[PDB]
Amino acid sequence: MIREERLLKVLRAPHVSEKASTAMEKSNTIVLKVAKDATKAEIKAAVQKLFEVEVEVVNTLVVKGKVKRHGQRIGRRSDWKKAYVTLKEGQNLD
Amino acid sequence: AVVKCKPTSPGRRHVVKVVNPELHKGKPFAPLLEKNSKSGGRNNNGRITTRHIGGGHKQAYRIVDFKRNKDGIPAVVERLEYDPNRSANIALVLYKDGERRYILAPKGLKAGDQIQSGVDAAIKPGNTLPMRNIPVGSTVHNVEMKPGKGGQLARSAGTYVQIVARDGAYVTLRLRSGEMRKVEADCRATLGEVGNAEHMLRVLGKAGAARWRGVRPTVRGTAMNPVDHPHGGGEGRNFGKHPVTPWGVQTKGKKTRSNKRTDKFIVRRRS
Amino acid sequence: MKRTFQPSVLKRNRSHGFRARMATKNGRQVLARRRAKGRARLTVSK
RNA sequence: GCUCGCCGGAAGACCAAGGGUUCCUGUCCAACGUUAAUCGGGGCAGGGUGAGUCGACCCCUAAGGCGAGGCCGAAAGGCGUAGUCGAUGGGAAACAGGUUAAUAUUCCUGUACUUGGUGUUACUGCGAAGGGGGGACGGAGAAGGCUAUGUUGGCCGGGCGACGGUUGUCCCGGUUUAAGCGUGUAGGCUGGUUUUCCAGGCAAAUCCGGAAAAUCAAGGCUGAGGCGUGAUGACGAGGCACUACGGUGCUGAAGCAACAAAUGCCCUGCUUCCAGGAAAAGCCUCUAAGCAUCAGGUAACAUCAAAUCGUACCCCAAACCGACACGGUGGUCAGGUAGAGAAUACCAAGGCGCUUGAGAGAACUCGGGUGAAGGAACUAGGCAAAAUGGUGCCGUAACUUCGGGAGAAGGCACGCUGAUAUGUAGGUGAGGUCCCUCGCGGAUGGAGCUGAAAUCAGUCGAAGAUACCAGCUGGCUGCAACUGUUUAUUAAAAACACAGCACUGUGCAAACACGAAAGUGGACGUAUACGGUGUGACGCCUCCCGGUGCCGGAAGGUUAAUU
RNA sequence: AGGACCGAACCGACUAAUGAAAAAUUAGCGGAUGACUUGUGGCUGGGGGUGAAAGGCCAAUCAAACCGGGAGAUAGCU
Repeated sequence: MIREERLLKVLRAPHVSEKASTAMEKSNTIVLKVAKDATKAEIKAAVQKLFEVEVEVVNTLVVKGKVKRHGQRIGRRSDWKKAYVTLKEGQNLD
Repeated sequence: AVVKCKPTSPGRRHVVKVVNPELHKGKPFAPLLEKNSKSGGRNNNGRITTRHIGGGHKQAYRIVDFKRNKDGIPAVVERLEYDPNRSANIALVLYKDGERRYILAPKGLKAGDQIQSGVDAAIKPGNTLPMRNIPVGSTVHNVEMKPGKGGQLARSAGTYVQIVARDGAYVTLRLRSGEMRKVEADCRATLGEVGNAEHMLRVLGKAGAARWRGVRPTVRGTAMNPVDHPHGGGEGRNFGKHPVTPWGVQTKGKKTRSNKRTDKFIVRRRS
Repeated sequence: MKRTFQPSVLKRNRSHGFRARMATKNGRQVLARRRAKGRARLTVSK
């Protein structure tokens, strides 16, 4: 049982990319940005409540942040958690 | 028996094996085994404290019974076994109550022989009884110095001790060294000689054999530089000094016994 | 030619890492020294 | 894009470590790239790493570390018990195909497994910080059974030759398929089952151990591979539609047999040797306190569960360690022809041509080739080169520790074709036939397949171990017995070590060594042991105690603190 | 059987000629079942360690490591 507030705080954003689009169209899998602390079950619960849609499963991964250079100064981007959420057959998401 | 090996290679030429067929060809009695890791002759500080130790073969520790307390139960010898931990041979024995123990194999012992500890026990090889019960003039081995402690004298392959006298509460032993020593008459001892007497006839025959026995090579002090050893230095071969340890103490004769607590028990020093 | 530095992360940490420094007095003093200096990387710890 | 060339036990493929975006796409060429650069491991932007079963985490422990109390220590602190950490070792579970520009045992397709809960009905002794078993273990050797894999034939598809020939004993390609489940074989280990008792296993034990007694000779455990299923599937040479020339979608034959065969598996096996070969948990089992008709246990069935972190890329290197796009770096994979071979040569798969080129064709330098006549005259020195080089057979001295020396030396044969023998000796081994406690069985049988070595006859060359590969040999002699070790980076030796010898110490709280100490090593050893010193296989051997040491003695002289 | 033999890997480093290289190259060379070699982790600390002993090695540093401090040591010398 996950608290509603925590659920709301889990999901950061949808991830738009060619691979993501492909996953959406073919495998019925949405690619989300989520809280780095968010576990799989949590993510799933939040999907179910906040997008109102059945989940088969969640795969997660951690994206490491790129090192960049603004002018002369070096600086690193934040790491962030990606989640492939596979949605039950026939589940159409807005 | 001893066996001079044929010289099919140098390093095999001078080899003499000591082969006992009666030893157990098989894995030892595992319950009595336990782990025994190697030191390298280094203490808890991590420093080398005794030179020339190192390496050698992995060895298990057989749990030998030197205290020998199963009084009254007769035991029978199952087999003789190779112990890597000692110059003697060990004997796996079976008490009538079902317990097994390892003991020093005495001279005449073999499979099927019955042995017994206790005051009542019979005065025959392998039997163990207090030295007040043991007749004077007998050879014994695995001798306790303190009652109840466990045998400490005469454990090596072909040793034994002579009870020369029993004077009241003490008996006087003739140690293998030739030292005459008083010992409390209630201390325990095993009849007969310890077994593997032709152990001394073996000759290693090559450097590697010594290494197998965990012995690293020995460098002569005279071969060193002065900063290392008292004997070091000298252009060519020079040795113009009295022999000494690496720590400057005289070596060829100077006595080093300092124990004034046990002086009383030493009847006569060895010669 | 086998050069002196043959990196190994675990070995690095055990030898020089934060907890190692913490464990003993002298290490703690080293840490304090480095803090005083203003070091950004107090220890080898990544 | 077509040729050429190089690697191919790697200069290919996959990992660990280490690195940390170098990966992919677009874009730019100031700087970086030893030149140019449209290119890049460079700049900028965007994208990319998907796990119940892989790894970490986690349970267990080794060396070792920390260490409540504790012991010790001016202080700091040292050692260490109970404990707790510590892999490089032990511990549950997944395979095949398809897919991305870039991930995949992680996505998808199919087919599996695991171990937990929870709920069930069925039953009914469960229970540990404890007992027992197990886990659990060396080197070498030898085979036998296998597979990986390869070759040939068969089959299937395609072909009929840019130049003489090529419808055949011709040419090219393909002929693959997992875990799992069932079977329990080649083979290995062990005698089983029941009953009775017992000073043992810190207590108890129905368990282990030990005694007896009965009865049956088959009982159990283990075990590669094969076979069956998995699979009416997948994949499949290439054909056929579209084409952003990158590719996408449809389609799809055969898919067998024999032989050979590992260093891989059975094998943690067997045989043997001495130098005598981790631990703990998981796992099985036994009970104790307990509880007692509850819980707990096992039984299937249902459901839920498996979190977290890693997953890109390089990884014998241009990405790691070397200041560099400069030698070092552990593991796994191991095709063909020749060959003993993981050597060597040429090749496959795959990957590269080493990030300055173009000319010229002086000296001199480097690395190579050949050389009349001589053949060590060179030189400190045959340094370096040259030479030898294989298999089989013949043959082989002194001396010897009888093992050696010895590959001593020195010689002969060696290609191809035919015949012996349309392919032999051998190896393998199908049908058929017989037996049978019935199977992965046993006999007989020999088809087919493979296949040396030799002899005889012929034949070509200057040359047949034809290339690569591949000992120079002998004689006297010093030193060191020998195999070993050594000055990382001018010394590899006659130096060190060595087995052996001798002396000497040390009676165990050993001597000695590290430690203001506690303690630790010595050693879980005990004089057939340990320490120190010298000598240094083996053979024949091996006067002086005055000096300095050490050992013993203590009559006298001298002699501290103290008084 | 073997600190046995020939010989790749692997470990080394006797001869030779010659910065890509702060010790390498090529051609040869020794060992190659052992006193072998190697990965991972662990322990020994500076008058200390380790040393088959060369004063060798202890982070390209060794007849006393490196870092910081006494410290502006002292310098009848340049």
